[PDB]
Amino acid sequence: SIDEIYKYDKKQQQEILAAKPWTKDHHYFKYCKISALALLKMVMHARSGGNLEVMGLMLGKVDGETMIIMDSFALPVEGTETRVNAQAAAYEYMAAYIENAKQVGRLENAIGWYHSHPGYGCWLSGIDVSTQMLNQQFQEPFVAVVIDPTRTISAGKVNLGAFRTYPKGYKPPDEGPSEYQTIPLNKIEDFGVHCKQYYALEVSYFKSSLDRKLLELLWNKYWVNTLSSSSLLTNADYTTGQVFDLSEKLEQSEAQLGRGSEDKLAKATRDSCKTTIEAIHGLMSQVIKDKLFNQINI
Amino acid sequence: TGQNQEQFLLLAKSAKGAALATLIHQVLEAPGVYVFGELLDMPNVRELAESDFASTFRLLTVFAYGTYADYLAEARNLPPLTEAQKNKLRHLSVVTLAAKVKCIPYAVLLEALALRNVRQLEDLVIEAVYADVLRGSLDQRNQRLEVDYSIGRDIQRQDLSAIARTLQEWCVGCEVVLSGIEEQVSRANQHKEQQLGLKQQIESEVAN
Amino acid sequence: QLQIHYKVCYARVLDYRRKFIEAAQRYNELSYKTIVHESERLEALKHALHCTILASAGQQRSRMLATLFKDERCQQLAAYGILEKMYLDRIIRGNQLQEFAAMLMPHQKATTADGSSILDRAVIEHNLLSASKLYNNITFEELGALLEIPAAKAEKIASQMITEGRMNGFIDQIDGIVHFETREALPTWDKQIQSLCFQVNNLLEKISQTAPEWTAQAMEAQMAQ
Amino acid sequence: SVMACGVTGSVSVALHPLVILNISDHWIRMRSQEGRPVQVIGALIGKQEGRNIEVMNSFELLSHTVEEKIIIDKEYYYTKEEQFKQVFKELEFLGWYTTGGPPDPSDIHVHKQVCEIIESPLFLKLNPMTKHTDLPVSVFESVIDIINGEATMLFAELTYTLATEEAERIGVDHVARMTSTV
Ligand SMILES: [Zn+2]
Repeated sequence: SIDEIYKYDKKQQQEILAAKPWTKDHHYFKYCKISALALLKMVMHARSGGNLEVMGLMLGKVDGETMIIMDSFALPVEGTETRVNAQAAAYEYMAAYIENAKQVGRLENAIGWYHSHPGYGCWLSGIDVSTQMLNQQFQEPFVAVVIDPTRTISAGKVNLGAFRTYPKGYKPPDEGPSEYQTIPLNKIEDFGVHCKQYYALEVSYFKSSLDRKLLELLWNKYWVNTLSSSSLLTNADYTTGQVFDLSEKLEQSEAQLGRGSEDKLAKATRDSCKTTIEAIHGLMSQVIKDKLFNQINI
Repeated sequence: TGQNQEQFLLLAKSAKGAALATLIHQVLEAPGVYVFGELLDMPNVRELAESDFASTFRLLTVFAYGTYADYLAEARNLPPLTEAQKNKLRHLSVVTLAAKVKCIPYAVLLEALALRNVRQLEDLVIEAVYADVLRGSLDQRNQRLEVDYSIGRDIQRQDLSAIARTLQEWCVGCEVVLSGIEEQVSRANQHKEQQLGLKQQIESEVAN
Repeated sequence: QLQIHYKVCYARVLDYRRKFIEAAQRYNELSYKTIVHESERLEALKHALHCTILASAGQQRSRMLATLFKDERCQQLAAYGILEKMYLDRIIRGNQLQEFAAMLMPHQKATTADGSSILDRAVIEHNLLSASKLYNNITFEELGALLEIPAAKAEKIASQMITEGRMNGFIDQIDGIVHFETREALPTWDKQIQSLCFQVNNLLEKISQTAPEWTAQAMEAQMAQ
Repeated sequence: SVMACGVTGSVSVALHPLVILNISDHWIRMRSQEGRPVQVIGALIGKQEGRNIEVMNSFELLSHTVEEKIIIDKEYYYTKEEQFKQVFKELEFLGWYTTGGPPDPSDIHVHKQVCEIIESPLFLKLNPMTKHTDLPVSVFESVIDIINGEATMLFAELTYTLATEEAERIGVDHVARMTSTV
């Protein structure tokens, strides 16, 4: 049953919140299921912030080791990424929003917070870790979602991560693959300092039976938009910003070879590869358009 | 056109020789009516061909297939037209030019529409865009008309095949692009796996 | 009836006070009153339309132009031409303005400085902006000729509108040409591709609507391949 | 079939697919709660650039039924407006949506209530029980006409296009797909 997940069982949620199985295991929550609606709304909000960080709250529920995000909404706050618990400034607004949402049949409560990292990847900074640690101390069960709208566009793939922090003093176990992301030099220090203080959840998405139907019928006309994307100039300034960074990274990797951190050149090579590969994919779409609409004649 | 099609077809099925001959002068001197395909294919108007009102049928043939220069070449035979009808036929000639090429120089337009100064031509192109016949923009400095969209006028039962001749030329085009991707994607895997395999050989020599 | 006679008088007072958008709204509301005779409802609508045309350019005026353009009864008015043309951003000719100006009361022909009326200047500015949608660039001589004003005035007003941020463009004084915001290059190519594929979708929908039999018959052939 | 059925109006509506998903989710959630299909109602927000309207987001509206007529809670709307203006400062109320077949007298009654809030609101209707192969979304404007001396409101349908936002396209595509760099 595709729509079974949309059923809200209040007593079952109260029972889970009274049981608190997450207190028995700091790796209890392993999966993050996000509705297509919440994904779209968070990505749309994230893009609307442009190069500035925005944030919001996520409404949802828990089911075993899985955290479920049903909806989201933006918070009118300043200092996302600079202020610890910046969300706190919107407390009043959050209370009213939810109250008004309950009046129209939104039954799910706060399950987490989302914020954007435009052009610098999905991870938790020091400020983010303090914020999420506060949230897990006083508002548990809570999850932190991070989205990079800029990299979503440049890579043609959704750039989203879901994270949970470890309590102060607690050490993670042996296994940590850590899927690699290019982090700019102005953020890499803080990234490295806090990268072992949290873990990443396995993210998956879902939609309803009606969403399924409507998206197939939308596609019957929305295909036109895929052959008219123009991705190379929409967010050009990003690739030029990344090249700048890449240049300074290469300066540091040259300084490493000078006389005498673990092989900076290989990292820089993977960064230059990623940026170039994205650029060539852009050109691939442009050439495809040229082959389909220009090389036809009378 | 759309409303005028039904509105004048209703009158076309209930009209005779002279009334149809004057109705031709009424449909050509009416704003919005730039296609005469349904009206020219009527048996009632077919009777007028090779009859007492033959020049009017020839005039309808010029308005549905020919250009303003074709009218000027046969103006002695064709019935006289007012400024509104001459304009309309000029609009349709610009549509034929726009059907040929996207960027039309002013010289070709001035010669084809038989105009003397630039503003007359510019005002006619404005009248075209305002009557939803053409879409585009005018470039003064390079003396060129940039056409964004032009409507369909000629029906052409015999030359219909040409449309398909281009449609197939597009289809084949797609069929190349599609296959191209299918191949390139395959290659992108063909490399990857190979490289992985090669790496797994290098990594097997670490034990020795 | 007496209450309606006041409402009419109140609208007329606003009209005479040059509170044209407010007058237009009051006149427009009067035109909806079924207790008023049809002929007088249309007189009210005509007054609303004239006041809206004469009103100061902006959001309230543009919203009223939209309201009036959606009202089918406006097609019974001599000024419908003018309404339609500005609502649709068309160039208004001197001749068409001559007739409209003759439709107005003396008080409605108010003049700001050297004899020039608010309407005269509004129409020039409307026409400049409308011309900016037809051309990528144009000479002042030609622009003046199209707008029925001297070339120096076309340059001066274009220059003012550009400086004031009401039109996007730039002026070349040596070559005597104004350049309008082109928005061409690759984004135009993408938009033309959209137009072509939208034309494709409209054509398929019309094939399925007019003849669904062959549409299904040829639809099965795609699955057969 | 009481509606306008004549001349076109603004004819420039760009719809974002987020709005379609909002309305689908609203209908699915109310249907899940009641165990039967429920007519849902809400607000459409976005931008208006001249005659171009861009429908970018939406939110659920509160209503009650007095006898058999649907009444929109206006206090709720103004409260919600005070709340969305804090995070979508550049966006404006453009109209309303509901679910069902072709427009009916109830839609006109509600549309008049929305007309008390904004001057020329759009009306969007989504049919979640469609039998047909085309996207079951329609958009309408209201026209005020005189038929046999009675000044009455009617709907005129507008054509619409889908939005061209790159991030939204990728998101929608990713959702629709739901599974080497090249
Ligand atoms: Zn952050």
